[PDB]
Amino acid sequence: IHVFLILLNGVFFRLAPLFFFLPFLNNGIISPSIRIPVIFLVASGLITSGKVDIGSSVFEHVYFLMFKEIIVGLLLSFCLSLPFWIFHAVGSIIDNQRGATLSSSIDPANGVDTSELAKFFNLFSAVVFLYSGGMVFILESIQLSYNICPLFSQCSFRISNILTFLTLLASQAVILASPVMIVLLLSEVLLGVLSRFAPQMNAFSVSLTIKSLLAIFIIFICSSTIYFSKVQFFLGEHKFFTNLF
Amino acid sequence: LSFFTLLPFLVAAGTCYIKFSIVFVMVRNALGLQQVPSNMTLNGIALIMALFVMKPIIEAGYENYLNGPQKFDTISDIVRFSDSGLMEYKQYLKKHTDLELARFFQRDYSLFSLLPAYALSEIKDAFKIGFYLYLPFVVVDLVISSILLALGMMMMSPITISVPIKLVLFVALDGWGILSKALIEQYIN
Amino acid sequence: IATLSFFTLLPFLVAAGTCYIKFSIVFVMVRNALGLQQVPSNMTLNGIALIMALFVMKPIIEAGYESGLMEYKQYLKKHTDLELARFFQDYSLFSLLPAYALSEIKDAFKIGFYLYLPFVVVDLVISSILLALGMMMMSPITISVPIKLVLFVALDGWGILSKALIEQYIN
Amino acid sequence: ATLSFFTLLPFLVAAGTCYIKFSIVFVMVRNALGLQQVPSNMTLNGIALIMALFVMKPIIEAGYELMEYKQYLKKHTDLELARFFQRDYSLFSLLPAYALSEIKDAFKIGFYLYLPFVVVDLVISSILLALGMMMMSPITISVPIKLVLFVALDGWGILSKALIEQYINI
Amino acid sequence: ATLSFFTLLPFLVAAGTCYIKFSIVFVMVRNALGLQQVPSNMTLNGIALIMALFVMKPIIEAGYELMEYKQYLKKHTDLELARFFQRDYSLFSLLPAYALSEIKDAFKIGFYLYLPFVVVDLVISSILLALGMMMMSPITISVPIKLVLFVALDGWGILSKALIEQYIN
Amino acid sequence: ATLSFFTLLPFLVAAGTCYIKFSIVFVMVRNALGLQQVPSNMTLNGIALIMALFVMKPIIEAGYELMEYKQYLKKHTDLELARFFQRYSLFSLLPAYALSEIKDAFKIGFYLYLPFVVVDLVISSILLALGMMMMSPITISVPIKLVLFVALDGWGILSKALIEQYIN
Amino acid sequence: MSDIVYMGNKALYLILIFSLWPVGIATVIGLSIGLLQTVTQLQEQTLPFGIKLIGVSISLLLLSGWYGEVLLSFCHEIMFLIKSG
Amino acid sequence: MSDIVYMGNKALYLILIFSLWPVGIATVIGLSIGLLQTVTQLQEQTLPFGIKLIGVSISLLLLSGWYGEVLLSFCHEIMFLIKSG
Amino acid sequence: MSDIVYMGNKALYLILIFSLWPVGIATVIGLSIGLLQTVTQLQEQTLPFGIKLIGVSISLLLLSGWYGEVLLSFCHEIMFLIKSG
Amino acid sequence: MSDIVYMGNKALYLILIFSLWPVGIATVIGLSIGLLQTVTQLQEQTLPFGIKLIGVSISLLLLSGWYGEVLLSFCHEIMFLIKSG
Repeated sequence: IHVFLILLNGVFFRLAPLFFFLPFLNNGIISPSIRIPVIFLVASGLITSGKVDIGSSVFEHVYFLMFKEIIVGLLLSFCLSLPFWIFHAVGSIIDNQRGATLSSSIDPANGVDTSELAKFFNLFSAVVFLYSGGMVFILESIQLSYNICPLFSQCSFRISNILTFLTLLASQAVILASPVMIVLLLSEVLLGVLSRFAPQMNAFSVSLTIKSLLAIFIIFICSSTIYFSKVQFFLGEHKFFTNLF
Repeated sequence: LSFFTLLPFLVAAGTCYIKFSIVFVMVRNALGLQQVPSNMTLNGIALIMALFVMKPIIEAGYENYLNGPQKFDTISDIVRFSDSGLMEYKQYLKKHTDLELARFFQRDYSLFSLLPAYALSEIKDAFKIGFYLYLPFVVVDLVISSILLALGMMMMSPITISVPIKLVLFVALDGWGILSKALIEQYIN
Repeated sequence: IATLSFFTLLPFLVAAGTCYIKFSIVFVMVRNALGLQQVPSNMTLNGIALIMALFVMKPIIEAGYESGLMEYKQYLKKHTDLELARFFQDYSLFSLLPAYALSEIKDAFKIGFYLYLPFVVVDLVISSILLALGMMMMSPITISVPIKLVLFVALDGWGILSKALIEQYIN
Repeated sequence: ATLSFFTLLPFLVAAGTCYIKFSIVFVMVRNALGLQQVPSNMTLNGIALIMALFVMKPIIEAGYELMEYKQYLKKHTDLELARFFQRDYSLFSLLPAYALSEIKDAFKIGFYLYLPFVVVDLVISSILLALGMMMMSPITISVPIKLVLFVALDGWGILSKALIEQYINI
Repeated sequence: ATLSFFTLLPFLVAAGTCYIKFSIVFVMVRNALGLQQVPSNMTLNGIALIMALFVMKPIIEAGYELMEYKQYLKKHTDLELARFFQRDYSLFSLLPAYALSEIKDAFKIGFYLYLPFVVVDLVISSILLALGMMMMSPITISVPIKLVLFVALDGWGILSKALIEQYIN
Repeated sequence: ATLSFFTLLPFLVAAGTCYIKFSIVFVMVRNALGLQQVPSNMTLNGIALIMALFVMKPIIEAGYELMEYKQYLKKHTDLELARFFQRYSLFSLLPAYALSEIKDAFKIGFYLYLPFVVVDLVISSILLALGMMMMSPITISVPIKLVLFVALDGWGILSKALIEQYIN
Repeated sequence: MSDIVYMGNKALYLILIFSLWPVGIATVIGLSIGLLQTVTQLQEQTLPFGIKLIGVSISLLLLSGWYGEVLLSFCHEIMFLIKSG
Repeated sequence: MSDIVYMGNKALYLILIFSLWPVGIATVIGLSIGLLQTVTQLQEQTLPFGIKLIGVSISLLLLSGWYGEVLLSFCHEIMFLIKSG
Repeated sequence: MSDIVYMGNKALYLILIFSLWPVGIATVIGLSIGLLQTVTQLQEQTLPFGIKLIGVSISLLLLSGWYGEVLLSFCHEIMFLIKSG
Repeated sequence: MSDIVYMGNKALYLILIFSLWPVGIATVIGLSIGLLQTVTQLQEQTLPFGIKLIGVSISLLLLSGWYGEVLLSFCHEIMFLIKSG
């Protein structure tokens, strides 16, 4: 047992960035005495189920495949955690719409950074993902990453598709927010009309009062657009991450 | 100094520790309390509770460890001890691991190919339960935020004010007692 | 491996089985009560709580240092809930640790809610008198900390708090 | 001496590589929209991290298999500022000069794009005051108009496509 | 067991030395001046540790030769609160009383110097509401005035001279 | 004794080196511009650490074989403040140096924190004179507070004027 | 995953049914005394927090018992969902 | 848990008592100087803050002794309850 | 705790004194230009910041020494209270 | 701190100097059409803002060179003082 562990760190530093920013294995929700043994169990389960490929490899390659796997395993983490980062987006552009974290939208020092509705959506979508083939899909996505550039390959990955990532994450977030956001703006423009026809009121306070509750009411009568983006995302991460490399 | 150090965590990975040591950590993050039920405290409470759950597994496996004879210190004999020397923790693993995730660590199961499947199954299940616990602490959190923005005051954060209400909701619930009872009755019937 | 496998688990047995729980959930909640997020410096409060827990555990430590402890066992059946120690079941040691730990977490949250509360009253008062005055945009965390400290030094503060919190264990 | 290896590696990637240029421009676009959370800080510090590691990929692959990295420093450092620290070159007298050159260029290129957002903010505020009403906050109206006009202008795609082409041939 | 020697030594420093008195006061000065990030919190832990180790220096090298540190503890411990943790003196009966007395004293000396900054914050808030506007947060405008009121005081020099003369005659 | 040193290596860096002088200033420049998130505080720790270790280079590369370190402390300590801790030994040069550079870094930061709030109040003044009140001038004031900083050669002349006190 | 949808819509219903009463009283009082800052000219954007604060007090202190019991009878239902499978 | 209920209702009572006086004086001065912003033209929202600021000093520097004592007589009783089990 | 009570009372006194001048000058200049909202057509809720902005500056640019000196000599008094007991 | 007296009082000087013109042109042209809000029937606060946005801008487009040579020279003075202690 000397060659057993040189294959073990190469799977560690591919899968340890998969737990960092995957918001049901790290929002500070598992202890740092759990991350290291959970990865040393999952990695030991992967390299005895035969889900690797020989590179016939030593004499310059201890820290050399370190920086390799971080450029690969992060790319596995990023297209795998796209929906949660939409819902953690779609919480924010709902509660910064109604003014929850509008305290820190002026002086970002002593107010709200990680708010109270975005954490609710970020756990709720993690649960809805996690029932519907949660850890199976992630772990076969790890073997799909192993199908392309296992741990000894060159990983000369295609460029211009990880640069459209963040506009994908913005486009889906604004489109998915669109039933909530435009009615809040219709309400606030209508109350601006009311402030024009009565130029003495506090339009800001009266705007906040109705415009928080109306947002939480519109999130309630949705019932439809919560789960069915993840079949799209199943086919998506089978397609995108295949054509990223 | 890793196998000298992380072996009390590798062994305590995939017994029952994960199942508690997320949920308590997910109850602390649910109350708005960012640090105060200290991490080195809650990872101790979860450890002693999980070792209580594992004690009738541990001594009755140590009986099979002790009578033996079980010549050791090689690869094949420890694999033989993992099935024909334990025989009841493996049934404990088969009880709580998914019939669709333990098949992933394969090519009538063994032992070493269920511990990652068991660890991820408990991360899955503990995250389910921790979301159900998080779920009535955001009704109070969003009610306080809504009636606090509705009462003019926007700049003051509800993280300061909600914690008395998120604890008068929680100690009157009986709190860690009814939670730990309802969470340990899954493992001790 | 025994000289590190017994040392790695030992902070968990101090912060899980001793009286440390009862202080480490209170004092770090005193800090978050005042609005101060960092300044009493968690490295420090986990030292105050640890030496004050070692002061309580000291007649247990030197007695058991000489079925081995048996005064720690009798210590556990004094702050454990009676209707919760019957759920984790003569008695033992390790069937008595988790009932004690859960009992002190529940009692420490009750103590913490008692003292988190005479500060949120003055926090909401400063916010109300600072909105009705008009100055809506300024955060009252700047103004509220002097009043939440003059309200706490006039209490005599940490002295009478640790007195009233250690009288349950030493009397 | 591998304790100083992993510890000083965030203090070398965020200080000596191209992570400065992206970690400032991205978080400067986010703060311009008013919405300072919806791309997360953990999100932007992952996009900028892989966008910096892909630029550092041929440099590390050529160097560890340091003269290639010094060519990368000398190409992008201001010569008017690198000569001050040398009072050819050495390595360690360029990383402060390179880091300050990238911070100055980051604020320069970030300010060149921060400007069409404040003019649409002033457009929204001016058309709100021109329609009588004044006593309403136009930040909350302007923020989704600063989103849906930024997403439909292809946004981060047209941004970061020419923010790494300054450092690579794509 | 040199690890249990060493894993408690930060608890002996932050609990039994004079590190409490500076690690509360300095770290509260950062919170006092509005900007709660600026002197790089680990920096203030550095300054407070080197100053507390300076104060403990005639106990540190005079311990490597023990009835010279408890006599330090008896000087700054409360008279009546050390008697509560008693029932001469002993060891493991003063460090709680010493630590609680210096936390109380640190909050007192902290509230003394916290106070001439909330007055200038409320002054700036009042002149900024009286100047028509409401929406601009005065945390921005407060910080340069809260620093011109601090640097012109001689600042950290006169503060640490006022704060360390209690422990050195 | 090999883990008794790395537990105090960052304390000697952030308390005894030139790091203080930069890590107060640049973090204050981030807070000065009104954009108090974007230069990514670990980045500023990186810039300040490499720029401080550049000054420490003739001290470390002559100290690996200390006397020039004590000379470095005696050069950058106030006359009117080293006398107090003196009432030679290493532990009495450290706190006077650390407090001297905290006071000097707050002075240097105050000199530069000041030409930004004047343009902040200019933008607030022209915003209220132009009718509008409910819109905060933070978002509108950021680009002007930064174009005032780019046209000052950015961070170049700032770091030159901040490091020339240490390289004669 | 029916339990998640039912608990999530029940939480978003409890937020609405709790926050409908005091936020509704707050916006009725704010809009109404804004209408008294119309034709009887009393143009001050400093008034209504003096009156909204009492309504949100009275409509909470009258109703804080109910805020307990359903939200406690809610919190036990969830407990059954973790005494189940 | 009835002690928790009594302490919580006493806290809501102390918030409402301590914010009846100065918020009430502030809104009474605001409404009463809005009465001078009636037919006697004073249509500027500046003079209320010039006078409300002194009121919530005068109703707060005269009265803060009482704000001490009851709020300290509260803070001892809580300490009494944690002198118990 | 008479030192603490004296420092707190002097703090409220310094708030009231240091804000009595510029708020008073601001509202006097505002009401003085509001006397031109008589029969002369000057109904604008935008004009007085055109003058009030100079007034708050003039009673502070000409008065920054006083705002210095006592508020600096106050900061020495506190220092005395922490140099002594 | 004697140079801080000179640098600090020059900060309030530039608040007076650099904001005299753009507020002043705003309170002249905004008062010029405010003088067209006299007996001339143009009672709007809608068209006397689009003339004020363009009224400030001509005093902000042409006069912006006065903001350049001396506010940088004010910052070149500051950069010269910090080369000393």
